[PDB]
Amino acid sequence: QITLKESGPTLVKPTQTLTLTCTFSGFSLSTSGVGVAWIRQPPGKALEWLALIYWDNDKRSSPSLNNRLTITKDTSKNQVVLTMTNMDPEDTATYYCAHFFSHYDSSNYYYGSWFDPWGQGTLVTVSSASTKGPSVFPLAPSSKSTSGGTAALGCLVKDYFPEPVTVSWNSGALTSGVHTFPAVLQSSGLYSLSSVVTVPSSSLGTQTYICNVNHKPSNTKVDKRVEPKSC
Amino acid sequence: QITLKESGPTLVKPTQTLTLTCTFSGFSLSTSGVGVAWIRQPPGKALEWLALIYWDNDKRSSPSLNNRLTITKDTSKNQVVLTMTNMDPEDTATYYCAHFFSHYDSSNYYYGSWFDPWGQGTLVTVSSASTKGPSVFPLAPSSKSTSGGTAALGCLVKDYFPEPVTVSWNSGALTSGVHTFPAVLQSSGLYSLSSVVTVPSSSLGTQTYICNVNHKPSNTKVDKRVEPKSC
Amino acid sequence: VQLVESGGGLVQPGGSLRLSCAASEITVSSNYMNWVRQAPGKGLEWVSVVYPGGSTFYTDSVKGRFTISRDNSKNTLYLQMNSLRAEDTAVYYCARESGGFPLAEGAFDIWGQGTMVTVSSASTKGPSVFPLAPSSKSTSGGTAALGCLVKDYFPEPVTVSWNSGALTSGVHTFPAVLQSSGLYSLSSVVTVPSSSLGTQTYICNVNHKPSNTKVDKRVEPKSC
Amino acid sequence: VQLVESGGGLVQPGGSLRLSCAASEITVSSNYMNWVRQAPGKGLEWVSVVYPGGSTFYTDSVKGRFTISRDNSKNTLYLQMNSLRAEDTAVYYCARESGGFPLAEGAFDIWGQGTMVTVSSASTKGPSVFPLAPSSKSTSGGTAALGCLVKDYFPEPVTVSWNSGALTSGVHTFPAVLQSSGLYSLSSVVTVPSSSLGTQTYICNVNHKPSNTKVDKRVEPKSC
Amino acid sequence: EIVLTQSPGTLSLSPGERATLSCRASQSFDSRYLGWYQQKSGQAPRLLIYGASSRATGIPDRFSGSGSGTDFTLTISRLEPEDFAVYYCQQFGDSPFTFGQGTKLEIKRTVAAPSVFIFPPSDEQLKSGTASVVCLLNNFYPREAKVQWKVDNALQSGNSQESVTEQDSKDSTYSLSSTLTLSKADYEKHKVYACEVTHQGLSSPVTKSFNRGEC
Amino acid sequence: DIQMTQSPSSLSASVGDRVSITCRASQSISTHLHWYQQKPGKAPKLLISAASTLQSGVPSRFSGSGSGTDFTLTITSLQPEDFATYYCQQSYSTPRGLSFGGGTKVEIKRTVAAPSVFIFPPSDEQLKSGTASVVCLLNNFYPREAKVQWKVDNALQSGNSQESVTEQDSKDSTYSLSSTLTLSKADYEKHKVYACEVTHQGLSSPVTKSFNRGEC
Amino acid sequence: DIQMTQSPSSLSASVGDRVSITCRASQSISTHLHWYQQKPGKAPKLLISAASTLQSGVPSRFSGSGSGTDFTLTITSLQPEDFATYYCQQSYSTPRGLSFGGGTKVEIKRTVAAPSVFIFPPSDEQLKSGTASVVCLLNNFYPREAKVQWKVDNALQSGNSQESVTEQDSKDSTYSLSSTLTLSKADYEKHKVYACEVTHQGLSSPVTKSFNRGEC
Amino acid sequence: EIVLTQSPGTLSLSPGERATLSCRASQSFDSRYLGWYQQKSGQAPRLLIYGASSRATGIPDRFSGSGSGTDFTLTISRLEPEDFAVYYCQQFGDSPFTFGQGTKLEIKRTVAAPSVFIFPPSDEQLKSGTASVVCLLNNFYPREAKVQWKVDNALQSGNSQESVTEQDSKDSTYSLSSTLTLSKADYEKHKVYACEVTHQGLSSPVTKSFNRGEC
Repeated sequence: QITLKESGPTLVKPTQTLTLTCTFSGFSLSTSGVGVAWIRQPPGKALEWLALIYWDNDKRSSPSLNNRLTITKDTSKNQVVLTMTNMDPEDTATYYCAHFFSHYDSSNYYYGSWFDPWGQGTLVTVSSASTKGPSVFPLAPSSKSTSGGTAALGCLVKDYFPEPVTVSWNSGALTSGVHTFPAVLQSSGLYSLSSVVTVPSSSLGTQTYICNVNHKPSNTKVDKRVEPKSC
Repeated sequence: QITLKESGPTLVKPTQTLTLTCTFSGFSLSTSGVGVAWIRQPPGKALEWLALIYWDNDKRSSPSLNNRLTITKDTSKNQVVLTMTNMDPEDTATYYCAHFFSHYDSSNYYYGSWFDPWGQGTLVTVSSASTKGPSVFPLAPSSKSTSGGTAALGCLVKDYFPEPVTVSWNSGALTSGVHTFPAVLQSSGLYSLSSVVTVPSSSLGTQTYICNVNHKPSNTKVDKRVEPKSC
Repeated sequence: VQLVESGGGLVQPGGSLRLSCAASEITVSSNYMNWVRQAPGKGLEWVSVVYPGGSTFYTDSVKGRFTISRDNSKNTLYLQMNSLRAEDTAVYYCARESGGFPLAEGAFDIWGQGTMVTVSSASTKGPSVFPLAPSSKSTSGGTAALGCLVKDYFPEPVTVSWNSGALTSGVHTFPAVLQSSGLYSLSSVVTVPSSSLGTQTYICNVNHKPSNTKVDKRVEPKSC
Repeated sequence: VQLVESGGGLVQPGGSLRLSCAASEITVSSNYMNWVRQAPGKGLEWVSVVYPGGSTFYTDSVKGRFTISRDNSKNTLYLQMNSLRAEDTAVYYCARESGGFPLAEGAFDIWGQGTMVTVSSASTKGPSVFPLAPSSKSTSGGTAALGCLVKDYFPEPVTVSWNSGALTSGVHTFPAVLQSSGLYSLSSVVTVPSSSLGTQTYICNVNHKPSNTKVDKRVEPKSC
Repeated sequence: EIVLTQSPGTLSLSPGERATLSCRASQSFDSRYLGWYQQKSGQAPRLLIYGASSRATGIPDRFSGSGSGTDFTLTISRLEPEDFAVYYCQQFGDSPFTFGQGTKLEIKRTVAAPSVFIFPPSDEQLKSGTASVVCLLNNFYPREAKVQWKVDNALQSGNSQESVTEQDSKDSTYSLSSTLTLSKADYEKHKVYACEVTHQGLSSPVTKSFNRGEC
Repeated sequence: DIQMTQSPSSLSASVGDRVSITCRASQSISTHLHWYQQKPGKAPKLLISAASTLQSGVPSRFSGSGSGTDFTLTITSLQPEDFATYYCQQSYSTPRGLSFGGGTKVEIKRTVAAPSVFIFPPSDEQLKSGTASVVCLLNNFYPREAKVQWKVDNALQSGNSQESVTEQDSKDSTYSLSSTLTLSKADYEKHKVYACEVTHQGLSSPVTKSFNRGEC
Repeated sequence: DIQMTQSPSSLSASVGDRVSITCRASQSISTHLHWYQQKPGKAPKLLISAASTLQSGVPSRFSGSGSGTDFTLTITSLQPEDFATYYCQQSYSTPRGLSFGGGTKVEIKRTVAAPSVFIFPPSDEQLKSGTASVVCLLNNFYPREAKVQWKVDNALQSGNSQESVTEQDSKDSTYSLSSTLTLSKADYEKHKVYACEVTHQGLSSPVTKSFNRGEC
Repeated sequence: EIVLTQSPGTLSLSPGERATLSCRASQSFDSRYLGWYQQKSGQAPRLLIYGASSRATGIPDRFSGSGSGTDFTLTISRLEPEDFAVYYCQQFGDSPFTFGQGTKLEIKRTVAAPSVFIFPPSDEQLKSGTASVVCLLNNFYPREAKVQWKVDNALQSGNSQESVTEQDSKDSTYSLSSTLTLSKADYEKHKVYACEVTHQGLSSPVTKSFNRGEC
């Protein structure tokens, strides 16, 4: 069993350079055929291989990104450092460091190779806007009497940066049907999501509705009251 | 310095044979490249090479005269003998024996060859008429008074054989202007010359005129008186 | 780059021949030079290679009786074939291996035009000329054909003309076939309308250059 | 003394040939026998000598590839030329050295008639015949010329006639010139009065024997 | 560059039945260069098969692979409730090494209609200078749905945002929220705000609206 | 001893369409394969190097792909001058093993057409020396595939026929064919009627063309 | 390597006069030189042996003299059948060095005469295959020396002309000459006017004969 | 046979000036085969130059030679009064070795007329049966002169003899004596005996006579 963990700056400013350090345990960059690879996954897109460094300090990079990607290794500290320069806003992704190995069997037959354990992954973003606390707007159940006891009520957390914001409904006493939709990049490189809960209209004015919304990079801890608004 | 002297019969009868002996001193017929040549000069004509004998008894003769010319050598006595047969009256000439040598210089380059010292020469004649004392006829100054003191008077020695006759005017006391013309072969193979002296008409009857004419082969010693003959 | 060939011809089996390849703009001694042969109607076959350092290699069929050499003085490549057999009748190409701007290693980028080598005891001789008249029919759709059969000759090529070149449309000469007796034959046919069968007298001319046969034979339908 | 030659012809470069010299009234083995060649248009060149005792000598150009021999049985002299090159095209003479009544030592006193040797890849073929008409003028002093140009043939000689020999006065054939393409050409012209240009039809006949070309072409002025 | 195309783009199969995935390569490489990886909801991808037929260590025998030339397939014989994820084919043939676009395995169920609800902005959001109204479509299957916004019954385009959530862990339905953002010059210049929804579970599209003034 | 095959043996294509030809090795040869193009009466020209690299001066419509045991040559817009024979050659085995492929022929595709079918007897002049040639001529038939059989009084004549076929013309892009039987004098003189049966794709049914020795 | 030269290269002489031809060696060769006479179309005949000895059967009008580096062949009464080519050959160097001289040609001398100068175009028949020959003909000119140049619209055409000259006739003892240019079709078709300029001793001024491609 | 022709036949040059002699050979031989010899009045010839350019031993530097092919020249730069003699060119090329005809170098002077004197025979010579009368021409230059004898003014030919002497040692003039020999049948059959003399120094020929009877 082997592990890999990535670390570095998760808030990288545009047209600047980032450095990511992957610390791995369970193996060392001295065994033949062992390498460390760096792969990235854009949000909502497929994976893309970035770089691969071998045990003998042989490095390979994607030809479309080899002009601005450097990869270095420290066997003593069991670390791999990926430096990437000249950032663009579309370079926001989640970066994994993964163990690369091959399987020969007693005759050097090469029964294939793989990317076995991947790191947990670091979500790195490229943008200019700095931190900003979310604005919470309560979203009111509509004016309906019963409708079969079916309703939804929520709160909208908009204009916040960076990811993520954690929303809890009634401090864990209301989790049935809490949809926290994935946040959407606004047109200004900013974040906005809705957190709603499905509740029956037969318990409108008797069951309390709160949303504790939390954002560590902005230290936003807002316990927003949601209540029924009539006409 | 080397010398060569010819000897033999200077009075050779027609259609007979003569033998001429050249005795040479200063060199011997043993050195390589040394030869003895025989050349002849007809009276009043150019030279004509007759024969050439080498140190190794190699002999060369004129092809037009090789049928009747023999050449022999005696190294012990340092003599060369030329025998010539079948004489004709036109063979009268003066015969020279000459030293023949070539000049090579340390590489056998042959910087030419030559006929170096020629003998004194023997005047050999071919004729039938025997010896005959000269007939002396005095030649009289013409009947002139002064003519600017210019006159000539002589004596004619005619019908003599063989060459030569020596004429002396007044025993050496009259040599100014004594012309002794070369003797001419008469039509009968005989000799005749005139000996004259140029004298002034102002000393006609006061200066004695004699011609002592001498001819050893005929032993003719005649002291002929020349005197003025008037009309 | 130019590679000019020379030395082809016809030989008796068990004979010998020498092929020459004069190169320009490249050096024969400084390149991998190959002889590659192709039989008439079949595919390419590698025959021999000579290295820049003078090492030589041959295919198995021509081991021993084929040798390859070079002349540096006038930049030529030579192939001496001895004990020639019938399987050696082919077109031989002088090719430069492992060249080209992208450096096609192991590939032939420059080729010569190739010389023709024939190995048969056919005893070179002349082709007989036979006329072929169509069916005795009036029009039958206005399609008749008349042909000149050229038979029993060696070697190729031969020239076949109709009316000494006055007719060139609709003439089909077929490639000569190697008879089991070692000779060659072909047929040269042409389609004309039947109405032109009479008014247009036709003559087939066969000029076989190596045997110096200049044969012109009349081509008219027959009476059955 | 007769020395009869044999063995000349045309050969491809790198070929071989054998020349024979049959003597009469003298013995080939008992004399100094020489082969002396003369290029067409150039001077004599000594090629080879064989001594009465069998010793042989050669000039520098033909060392190795030329050999000289004798056959005593029928009193012949032989010259075997191998690896023939283009510079060997010449007339070859069998000569007897150091003979003659005054004994001309070192000189050739008896000669053969010589054979012609040609060394070219000209690929023997036939001459094309082209007419040449004078300027379109009325009399211009009563001097016009018409010619037959004979082109692109090998080898020599060729026969050119006017009206199949009916015209022989005023005909000038020029010596053929070796084209840079290895072929031969010449022009045969003849001057006739202009008044006879019309009333006398002229035809130039070219008979090239080795290629068997018998070509008669009309010779008449043109319309400009 | 080698391009790997997966098929189908989306795939839904209730537990118990057979799952088939295909991966076609633009070029031809050895079959030992292609592997299959599985990535779950919000997880790092984990190796599933290497060499196109060699099962990774610890992976149950329910996963198999078969490859030939430029055609590779991943077969799942028994698929369990925990076996629904995204599957990537990737190659080590030529640099750069490329993954597939992926294939989302979906939990099948019977068709259900989405409840459509509307929530207006708060007074604070009438104070911020920008007002957003959110339209929610919940409890539907399959994922495919369409929503169109209408301001005074006038179609809207390019002025709204969408966000669909992942499959639930208990009911396998989907949920979606779409926001419409406007200013005051637009929010108080009209009366009617409507969503018309087109879903596979609905025979006809449903138009549902609200008016700011009446309430 | 690396056997190398090409598929298909010959394909017919139009102008401008994409065409792919495949080369298969008996065993994996990495990318040591090269594609050559040879026009009739000419020497081959190297098109593709290393199974993927375009050569300098070659039009970009030629492309090569594949590796291991399967390789492909693809042409995007088949120009009218791209009709030639294509060879795949491997440089993997050994310095004495540069074997070539069979070769793929590309020719123009057109509509089917029926040939004129003619029978030509052994003329008396050639018959006078005991050497008789009988000819079955097919004129202007497309495609190249055809079947010809020889008939003598319902008997089948086999084992001594010669086939001569012309390559596609530049005018009509059809084919021509001649089938010839050579027999000695009595190998024809005794028999009575001679026919040729022909079968072509453009013909619904095989056609028999018969002539009588006795009549003519 | 004994270079051997003859002076003059060719001389023209009358009948009956004395003629002397000189042979010069690069170095002294004693008297090892021989004089040969060769008529056109025949083999050489030995005239003089050892540079001074007349051969048996040779007429007494031939005489030889000289030695060392200079030798002379003298003919007293040059008969009409004495017109041939005379070679001097040395037998001094080595058994592999029997070099020959250049050769001296003796021909009849007559009065000067002006040639007819004609221009002959490339006829259409020969032009139809792209091979055009243009001819400048000089007829009945004496002496042999002449100059011919080719003109195209005042341009100078050089480097591709061929000269054919006839030897002296037995009737008029004059010469004939033909100068030929061979060009491919467009190497003549584009240009406009073609002329030939001739210069001879018997002519006071050079003569230009010009013809138009366009006119004829 | 090689024939050597000298030029000029006669040559006259007063001391101090340049002397040039030429020798042309019928055939061509090496230049080392030709030599020049000098022969004085009544002396054996002595070698002067050998090899056509190599001066003999003891010969002063005033003598030089230059030869080429069949043309040879002997040059005397300073010619002294003792340097007037006959000069022969000879060859050793081919047997027989041949000399030249010679060239007489003469002492030049101004032109002088010859005194013409006549001497009759003596009475002894009227007794011998043959009578000769001698006609003397003295003190003239150059050597060329002509004398014609006349018996009773009738020209004589073939019946007279001539003898010219050599150049004097002091006056460089010439002298000549011509005898006319007759018998008594001729000497007493006429009256007049005359010499008419034609000399370059005389503008007109001079006729001078004597009669036997008057004296």
